[PDB]
Amino acid sequence: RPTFYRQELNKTIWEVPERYQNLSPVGSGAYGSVCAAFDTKTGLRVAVKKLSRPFQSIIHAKRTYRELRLLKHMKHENVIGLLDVFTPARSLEEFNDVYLVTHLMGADLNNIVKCQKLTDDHVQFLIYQILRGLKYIHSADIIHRDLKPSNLAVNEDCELKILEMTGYVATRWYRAPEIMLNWMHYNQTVDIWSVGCIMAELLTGRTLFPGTDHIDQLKLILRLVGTPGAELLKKISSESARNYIQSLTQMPKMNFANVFIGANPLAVDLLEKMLVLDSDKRITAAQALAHAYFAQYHDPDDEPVADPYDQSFESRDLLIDEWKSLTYDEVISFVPPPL
Ligand SMILES: CN(C)c1cc(-c2ccncc2)c(-c2ccccc2)nn1
Ligand SMILES: Fc1ccc(-c2n[nH]cc2-c2ccncc2)cc1
Ligand SMILES: [Zn+2]
Repeated sequence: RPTFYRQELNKTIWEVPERYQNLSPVGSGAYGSVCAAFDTKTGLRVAVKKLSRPFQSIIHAKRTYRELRLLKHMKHENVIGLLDVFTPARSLEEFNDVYLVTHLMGADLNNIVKCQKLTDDHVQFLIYQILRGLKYIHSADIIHRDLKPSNLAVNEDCELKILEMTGYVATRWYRAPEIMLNWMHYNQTVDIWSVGCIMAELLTGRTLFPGTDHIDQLKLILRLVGTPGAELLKKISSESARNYIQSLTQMPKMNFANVFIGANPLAVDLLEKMLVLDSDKRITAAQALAHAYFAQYHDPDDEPVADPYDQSFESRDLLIDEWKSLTYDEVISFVPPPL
């Protein structure tokens, strides 16, 4: 066991091992507080996230276990991975706080899209890295469900990695329409829709669907992609949604070459395959990587898939003490990756 030292940053106390020095607050939120630090053992700049109230509720305890299980499993250049995980507690009885450590990423895609207008070559590299990480995530039968610019970390090298009422976001401009319709059988291609919205934002500099609420969000989406056709209509079970979409004003599918003027016709062709209403016909991450848009980056031998990921815990109804004990087991059993 290492030696821990204590200090108070902002209004939160931090008890981290001695190997992490020069702790500096970089961000905060519902998830928890993140501090930049220097790791003296490896010489790397790392990010240390202290989870907030990790076991205040069953929702918190299970989400703490889920995040730790996910981060321990992701080993991919374009997905955030665990360099270390620790707790200052010496036993299960005192187990109260959880700290996670990864490589320090300086900014996100929002701090880049607003500060500059990305060239087409930068859009290719950034979207390729997202899809390369999405193929890995999706190969483990994992759906991100919340892909957005603020969840995409980027450093100076333009290297990219994918990252109750608390943390409520009113409208998600990047959410697939099938989720906005509260469809329960949405698939992995909900993430591909978000990539299309992100890629459109990088090409134009504007939010593609900046809706004000869930109803306004659907109206903005339907104005571009058109109202559902007959094949899609046959798949809507909720009469409330089927009658709503039929009662609405019939909008035709717009010409994407007219919407995204001056853009690379290869990029427009990809956007047409990503921003498809019917999720059955949406391009997948693996298919998108082979698109001619990424001809200079695509390498079929260098786009790996993930090891099988056991999600059986997601259907379990355990107690807070059980999720807590399961999380403690994952903390101790953690082995770091080779330097
Ligand atoms: C919600 N959000 C923006 C983030 C950012 C980061 C982050 C990652 C890398 N560098 C800087 C910040 C983290 C994080 C996750 C695990 C360990 C440490 C930090 N979690 N959430
Ligand atoms: F307006 C829309 C927006 C999205 C969809 C949709 N695309 N893929 C699946 C669905 C869907 C939505 C609701 N219920 C079943 C299926 C259908 C109509
Ligand atoms: Zn909560």
